[PDB]
Amino acid sequence: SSLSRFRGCLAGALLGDCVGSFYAAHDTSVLRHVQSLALYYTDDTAMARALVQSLLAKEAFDEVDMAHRFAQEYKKDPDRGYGAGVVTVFKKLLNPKCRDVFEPARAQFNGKGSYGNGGAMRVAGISLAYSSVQDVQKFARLSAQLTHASSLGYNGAILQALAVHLALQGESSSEHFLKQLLGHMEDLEGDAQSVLDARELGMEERPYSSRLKKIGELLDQASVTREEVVSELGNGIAAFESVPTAIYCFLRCMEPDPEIPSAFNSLQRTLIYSISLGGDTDTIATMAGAIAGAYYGMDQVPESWQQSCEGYEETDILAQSLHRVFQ
Amino acid sequence: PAKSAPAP
Ligand SMILES: *[C@H]1O[C@H](COP(=O)(O)OP(=O)(O)OC[C@H]2O[C@@H](n3cnc4c(N)ncnc43)[C@H](O)[C@@H]2O)[C@@H](O)[C@H]1O
Ligand SMILES: [Mg+2]
Ligand SMILES: [Mg+2]
Repeated sequence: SSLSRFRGCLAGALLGDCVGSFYAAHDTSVLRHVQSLALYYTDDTAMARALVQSLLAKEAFDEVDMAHRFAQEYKKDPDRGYGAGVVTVFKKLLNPKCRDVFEPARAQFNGKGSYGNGGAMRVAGISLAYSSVQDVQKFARLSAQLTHASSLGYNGAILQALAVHLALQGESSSEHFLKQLLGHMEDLEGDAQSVLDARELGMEERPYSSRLKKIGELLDQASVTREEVVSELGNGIAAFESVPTAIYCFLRCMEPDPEIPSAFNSLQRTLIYSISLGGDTDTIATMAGAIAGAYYGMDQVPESWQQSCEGYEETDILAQSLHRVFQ
Repeated sequence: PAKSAPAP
């Protein structure tokens, strides 16, 4: 609702991308270099920017406008760190051929679609534009399907958009937050498309719902190692091995951590802990940051961290514009 | 791969 939550959401995502990418590129050292504080953003922010700029330009989801903005952003800087798969979608959208803008995503991976976390890494803007939980699901799905036609991909984008949507409503028990997400994901993973996509990849049925139940079990435990978190939830490029991990980091870091100095606020702790899991740290931290930012607001975004991030001024402009146009 | 990061 508040401008502070909109600004905190997009700043938190930007910090996750910039700080997470810094760690993914360079092998107590983490805590030292964050206190030290330009950090460049990656494809996570480039695509989040294009998604938000599309929503502002059309004052609504427009699949053609958003597809064009994704393709143009890619053409302008193809080296930001895109998944090797998704670049095929941008190259199709850039060529002059007459097509349905959703067709390149559908053709990915022998027509099964991408289950990568790229649909989820950029989706937070949907939950700033659309207040209704039905619209959040509908437009998180459609925005994701421009690149990610697999339900294993777009259900991760829906889960991340729902987590941001819930975080914007403010103070919640971890139990209430998790139950709400589990209710939606058990519904979505029971859909024929979700069942079919899971089985055609030789996967467990209901990967999101299973990981959300494991999050509840992990949060109930007195202590859990990073190895156990990564073993159970993942830290990878697949949406189902990163989106629940981001949500775990958000829920876990509502409590202080004996291993993270008490000088760090809850938002900073969430980002530090998510990066400590390793793997696809840019994308896990951008998603944990979006949720934490929406929840804690701009008061917990440290100015020294925000001002170290490439494009933080434009991110703040876009948060304020979303608030004006849609709120 | 474990992650995606821009090239060195
Ligand atoms: C850097 O990379 C991650 C993920 O970004 P994206 O989700 O945009 O990229 P992709 O669509 O290329 O997906 C990531 C990789 O996941 C594997 N994949 C996805 N879907 C499938 C299917 N159906 N079958 C087999 N393998 C699949 C591929 O390896 C694919 O390239 C993010 O952190 C960026 O910053
Ligand atoms: Mg990236
Ligand atoms: Mg990455």
